[PDB]
Amino acid sequence: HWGFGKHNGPEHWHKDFPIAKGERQSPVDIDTHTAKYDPSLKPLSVSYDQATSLRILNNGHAFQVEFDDSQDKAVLKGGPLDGTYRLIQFHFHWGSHDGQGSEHTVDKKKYAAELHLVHWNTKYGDFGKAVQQPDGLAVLGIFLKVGSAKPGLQKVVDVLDSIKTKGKSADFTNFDPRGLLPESLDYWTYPGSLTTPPLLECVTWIVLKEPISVSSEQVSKFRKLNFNGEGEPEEPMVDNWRPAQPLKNRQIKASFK
Ligand SMILES: [Cl-]
Ligand SMILES: [Zn+2]
Repeated sequence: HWGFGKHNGPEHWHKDFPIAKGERQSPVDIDTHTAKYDPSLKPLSVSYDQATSLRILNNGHAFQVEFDDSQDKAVLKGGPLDGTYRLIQFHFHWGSHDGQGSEHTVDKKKYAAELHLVHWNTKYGDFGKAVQQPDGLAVLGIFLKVGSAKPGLQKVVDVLDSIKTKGKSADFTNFDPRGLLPESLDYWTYPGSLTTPPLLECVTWIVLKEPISVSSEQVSKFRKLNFNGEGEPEEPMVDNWRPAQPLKNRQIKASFK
């Protein structure tokens, strides 16, 4: 029942998901002057060489690329994390125009879109068990801003026409998510939550300081997706981002100065 409409959007989610008003909700605004640089925080370790993509799906609020998470070398570790996290999927959030769309903000600045690479902690055996624990998931977030085209994104954007409506899926093998990473792995990190229902507080967030550049045409293809199923009345898929939530009693740390 939840969505991004006026009557079922993020302001309403707390009615079915009371955790929406909890102590560790995401996304948040990152205040770059108050983020505390921790020089002990280690480098991220992103090993995607063996990442095995499967399919891409329009799920009615976004599109999602799924991975074979039995590949045990397809791993996020290091940085702020204990143990190993397996890549399961990635997806984006975007706006009705270039001037908004990201979920995290930086000094209140909104980016055109935000990529989320979602990984689960192998110590919990599978994703469903993981989301019930405070250290169950690690999500790597990457801002997109408009400029030069990102070559590694092109296979994703070109396939969207074939999954315009809810439920539509397409084989999506041999996609390398390394083509979506910026040069720098400098990041901010904090404990938070899923940003769609069920909004479980099970995520170590790792948000990269450096945005990737994508072309105007590239992000505009995102907005040609539709929330609706085929036959139903066209509802373009835009503004599928949850806004900043109260920081409450948490500290955002930075891996850099
Ligand atoms: Cl394009
Ligand atoms: Zn997300």
